[PDB]
Amino acid sequence: RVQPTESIVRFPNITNLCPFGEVFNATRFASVYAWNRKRISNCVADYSVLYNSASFSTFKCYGVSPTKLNDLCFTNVYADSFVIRGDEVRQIAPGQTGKIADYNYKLPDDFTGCVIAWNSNNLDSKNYNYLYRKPFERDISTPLQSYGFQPTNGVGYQPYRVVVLSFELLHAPATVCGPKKSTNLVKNKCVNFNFNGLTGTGVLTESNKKFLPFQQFGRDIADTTDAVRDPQTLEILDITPCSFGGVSVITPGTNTSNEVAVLYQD
Amino acid sequence: KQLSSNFGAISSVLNDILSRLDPPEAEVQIDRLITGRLQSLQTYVTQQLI
Amino acid sequence: AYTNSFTRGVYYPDKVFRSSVLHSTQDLFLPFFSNVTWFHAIHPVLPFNDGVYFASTEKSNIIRGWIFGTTLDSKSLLIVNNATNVVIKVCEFQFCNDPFLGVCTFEYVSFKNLREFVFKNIDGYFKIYSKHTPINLVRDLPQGFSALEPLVDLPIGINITRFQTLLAAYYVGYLQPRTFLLKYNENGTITDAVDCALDPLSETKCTLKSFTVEKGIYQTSNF
Repeated sequence: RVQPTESIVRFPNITNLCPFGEVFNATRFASVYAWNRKRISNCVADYSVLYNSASFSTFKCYGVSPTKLNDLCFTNVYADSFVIRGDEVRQIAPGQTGKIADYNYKLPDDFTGCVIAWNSNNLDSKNYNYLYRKPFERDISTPLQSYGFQPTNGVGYQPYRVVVLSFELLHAPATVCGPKKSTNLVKNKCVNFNFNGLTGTGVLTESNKKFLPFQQFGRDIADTTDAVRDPQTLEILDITPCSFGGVSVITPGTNTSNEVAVLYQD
Repeated sequence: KQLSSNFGAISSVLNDILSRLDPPEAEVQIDRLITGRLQSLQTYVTQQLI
Repeated sequence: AYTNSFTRGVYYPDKVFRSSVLHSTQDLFLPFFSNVTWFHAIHPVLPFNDGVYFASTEKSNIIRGWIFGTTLDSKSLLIVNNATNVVIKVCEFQFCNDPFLGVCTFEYVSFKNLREFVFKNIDGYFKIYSKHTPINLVRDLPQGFSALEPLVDLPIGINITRFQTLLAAYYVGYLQPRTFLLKYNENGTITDAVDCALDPLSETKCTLKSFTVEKGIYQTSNF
């Protein structure tokens, strides 16, 4: 195998720090039946800040890993903000049922994302503002029972603020990227390229392919990325694989000599 | 085309599993992929010999 | 009235380029030769169901947008194409009994013509496929094929069972979960399609993964 001569980290020219301060340090949270979904787009989002914060009571990534969260760039990120009872923390998972899981907030089975929650007993409890009763069904029609949140109650009766960081997967030009330093794009070398999480190894050549403008990367018959579009330069680059072949040693036998001839295959 | 089959993995792309997941789950998904591709290859080699 | 849908209603199922490959896919599509309903506006609230095919042969672009939703009055989507700007709001606007045009979680500011649209929502993500082509026909939908491409996707989170077209006739269809074998050309554009459940010729074409089926007997499905 021709070994990769270099590596390419390629991310688009976005420098925006991502607003998690209005999400996790919010002065008000929604109820579980009227949950606040906030669209997050076009930002350099560092999720290691959320992962290294010890103020969070739980951290459950399912489709990805929190160490790999900064290594991937997402298309669309939605933060399901709701204030729920801490006993129903375990209902925020794929394939469950409950008072919040089956009525107030249904979460999909094939869910790719992370769920972060923390106690808000010193913030929301004093209170009956937060009420409860298909995926992502926000039914707000009124039949609605309120939460009895008080700070002198038990741990299972303490108010907990839950943010469900759902991530739409990469089938498109992505916009919500992580803190990755972009590199210069070397052409006609076997490189370990990285186009917003589309890692791989091959020879990057210029191509005459005409993408549609809503398409990030082309694909092949073998479900492999045949071509990409550079997120900083609107050009269509093929990925030719590195030249590989078997090794076949021609030997006349050790009874005659130790001199061998190496035939490479095709 | 049998490269594109997931065999229950989150993707049929190996690099996506390696870049998304920690190895304690990624090894399980990769194990499913090796099982599926190895079964497909053994079926192919059997057809090849016959 | 009613019109023949012919071969139309095929969009791009994903944002992934393909070229010179007979890709077979499954999504909510308007079926081939379906019975789409003819509406005219010379001399109405329609259902949404599961996906809507739309087509409008506009001689002068009288039709400028739609209202979606369940109740469609102050309790819903709205597209307004005034002058040369497509102004879209999702507000609970106080609409009329017969809403017309004279001569708030989102806000966007931008017969001779055939403007085709595909409206559907998948878990609240309102994916819209669209394609505008010039035509020369005053009668009905012309016999032809042109793919539609996704331009707008909105995570609205709004249940929609009814819709109404505001204003140049228009035609309303409904998408169905049918398997579709698409043919991409050398240039990567959809030029030909086969529904895998229309008729046993197209079922044979979907089974053999070819747009050309030769002489013989071919097992296709299970009665």
